[PDB]
Amino acid sequence: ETSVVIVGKISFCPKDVLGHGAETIVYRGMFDNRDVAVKRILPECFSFADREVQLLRESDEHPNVIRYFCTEKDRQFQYIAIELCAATLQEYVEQKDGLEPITLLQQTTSGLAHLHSLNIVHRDLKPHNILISMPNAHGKIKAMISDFGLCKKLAVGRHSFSRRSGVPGTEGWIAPEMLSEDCKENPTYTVDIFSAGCVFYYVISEGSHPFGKSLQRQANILLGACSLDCLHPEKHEDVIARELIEKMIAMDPQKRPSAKHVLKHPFFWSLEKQLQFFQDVSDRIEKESLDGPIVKQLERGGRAVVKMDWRENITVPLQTDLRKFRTYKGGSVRDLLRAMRNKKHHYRELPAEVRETLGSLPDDFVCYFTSRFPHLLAHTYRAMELCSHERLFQPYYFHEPP
Amino acid sequence: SVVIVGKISFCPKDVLGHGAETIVYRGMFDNRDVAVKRILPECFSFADREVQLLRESDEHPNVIRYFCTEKDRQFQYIAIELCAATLQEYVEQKDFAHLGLEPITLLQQTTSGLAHLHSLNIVHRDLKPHNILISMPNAHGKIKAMISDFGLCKKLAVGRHSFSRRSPGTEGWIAPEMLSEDCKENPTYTVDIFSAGCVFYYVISEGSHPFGKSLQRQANILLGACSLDCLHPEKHEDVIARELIEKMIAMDPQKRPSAKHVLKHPFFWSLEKQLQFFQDVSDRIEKESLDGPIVKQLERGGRAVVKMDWRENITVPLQTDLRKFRTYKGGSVRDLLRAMRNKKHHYRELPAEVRETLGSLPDDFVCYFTSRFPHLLAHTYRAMELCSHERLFQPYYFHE
Ligand SMILES: Nc1ncnc2c(C(=O)Nc3c(Cl)ccc(NS(=O)(=O)N4CCCC4)c3F)cccc12
Ligand code: NA
Ligand code: NA
Repeated sequence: ETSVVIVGKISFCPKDVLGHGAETIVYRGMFDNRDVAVKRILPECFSFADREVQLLRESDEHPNVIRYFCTEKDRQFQYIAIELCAATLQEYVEQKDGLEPITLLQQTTSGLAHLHSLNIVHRDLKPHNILISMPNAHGKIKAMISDFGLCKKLAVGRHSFSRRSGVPGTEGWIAPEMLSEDCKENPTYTVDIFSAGCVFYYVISEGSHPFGKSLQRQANILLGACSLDCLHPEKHEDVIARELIEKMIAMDPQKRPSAKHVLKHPFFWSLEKQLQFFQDVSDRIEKESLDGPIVKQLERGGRAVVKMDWRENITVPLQTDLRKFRTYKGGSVRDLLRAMRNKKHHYRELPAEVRETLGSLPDDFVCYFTSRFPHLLAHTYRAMELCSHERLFQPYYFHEPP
Repeated sequence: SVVIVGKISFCPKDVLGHGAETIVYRGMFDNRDVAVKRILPECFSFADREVQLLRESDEHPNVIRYFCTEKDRQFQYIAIELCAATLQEYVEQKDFAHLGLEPITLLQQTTSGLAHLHSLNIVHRDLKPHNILISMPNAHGKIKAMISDFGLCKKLAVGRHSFSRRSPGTEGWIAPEMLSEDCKENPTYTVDIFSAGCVFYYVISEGSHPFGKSLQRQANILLGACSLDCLHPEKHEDVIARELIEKMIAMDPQKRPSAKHVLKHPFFWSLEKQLQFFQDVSDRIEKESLDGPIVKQLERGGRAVVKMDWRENITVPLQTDLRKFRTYKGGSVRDLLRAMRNKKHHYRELPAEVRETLGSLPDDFVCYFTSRFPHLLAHTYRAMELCSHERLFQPYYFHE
């Protein structure tokens, strides 16, 4: 048989190497009949390891933060046992190897939101540090934040920390305020949002980084020289994702959304929720004045969203079906929405050929319109910040708690 | 003193409770505060069961967390998460610190833990208030409910739905089919639903049990002699809860709903979602014929639900604002719903005193109608089972 090391409850074969984690090798192993990854730590890092561990313990469990099982000390080494995972997000993306990209980012973000709410800033969020679970008994996989080596629990009352309190991060993923010549403001929770923002693009672009190839990454970060050109400019899903990512990687940290703010963004909406947003908007503006601020804002830049005449950009059965009220102005955002609402509401009553083009409510119906009008949701989400304070629109927008 | 085994440590003075005639100490594991369960050689087979099954199912937030087992010369030790109290203390201890955990949410969490166990083919067999634990507060002062005590659990093999009634534990909360050899059907997952059903009634009645006081409980369960008399039959919230609980404690196991089905019941709906259900229903049936099977089902026994004429049982300002629509029939369930749909939609346009009588959307608005018409939801839910398969009605009903 091959070699096996046993240190109390922890056991592993040194041939079964899984990778590394900053610096210390990581082996596949066993603990309490659970499959676990096992990290061996040298004497010089004992002090650091214990501070990572305590922080992991003294911080509530969350499904998207990595489960810590046990540590066993030894005359030569220290041993940290955690959840065995299938891969890093890096390996997932690099190797192109069921699991939805958006759901992965959502789970990563919830893990981040959870840490921030415990006044923990991660400081080293990157594809290597986000682990992807083994499938559970029902086949389901999830993303999980790991590697708490640069973490900082900020004291109660503090909302920031010093740039120079440790290592700044991993070159390529470090927010500009950590390394810029002038420290105009101390870093806060928004360092992780910048990193997260870069991670998002990495996943969506299937391997690219907003600030370019590895060699010049950090220098471009300081210059603000990003390019999000893996995102199609006339594609709904990419338009939406560009809108979010741009804010997440903004040079001014105060302009970056909080982790909870990011989770409210249309990027993460189901198709049903998108359709429901369009309905609520339509209903809300049904008896609104064409010269009042809401419709002015909704029609500002509207010709481009509509593509001049929206009745020319739909399938023929719908063109035919929309010859009933000629009050639907083909160059109106309002009326386009108004028409969507009408054909969602009266869907059951519509001709069989018309229902065939649109597709079934809610998924295929909404995609019919978002596929054909790629700026419609992004434009409508922005304009209708005017009504964000209203009860109806509170699920779609983010507000700091009372 | 202080005892130490391997990684487990505890002071034997700090006793939290007792068990299989087993002791539970407050203690320590891997620098965590934990509960330490000490078990005798007699109950090692059932210590191995708990441990194995907690390792399979403790990822769920409402299942108790399992940390470590240490075997000894005389004893065995299981370290699990330390909890504040049991459900029994939460219900019966006077002026208990609820700490934001509402009854309905407690039961939703309990049931969600149960649905998790069932999806792993694990049947609990001993669910009762003593082993539904209330957590320690988290960093934001939130507490939660958790399932525990997995000694009597059972893992069924794949495509085994049923298990043999073995000779359990303590009486009071056990389904009839698990005790009486008189029953034709061997027990299944629905034994836990029965127990859950008694637990529901216990929580919302604030101490009472559908089959009576301790002495007569298990005898009443065999006889099928329940009483749900703490649920008032003309209060909305109690009519909804009664419909659910009657099904959960049914004498025929097959009639009891599964845990996922329970979680879909109106009992657990927000005020917003109840309103949304009324809106969807009204929209669904707007252009249905009055002689069709859906409206026929909706109007079957409708005069009682509407209190003969719903116009005579609403506030005066709403009466006036509805006189506009001449076609609304006072004896019609459909038109009551169409009236609710209409005024939700046109709410912001409505007159000041009509808005003021209805109350704000969605919560006060929906309660206006449910308070005055306590069978409306329960009736409409039952009736619109006809459209349960349709996509629109996916959030409201359960599809296997
Ligand atoms: N396929 C993989 N599965 C699991 N792990 C992997 C790793 C890894 O690095 N694992 C790992 C381990 Cl074994 C132990 C500690 C930490 N550090 S920690 O900060 O999470 N931490 C210390 C306080 C308690 C938690 C760690 F990140 C790297 C590559 C692949 C995998
Ligand atoms: Na976890
Ligand atoms: Na748990």
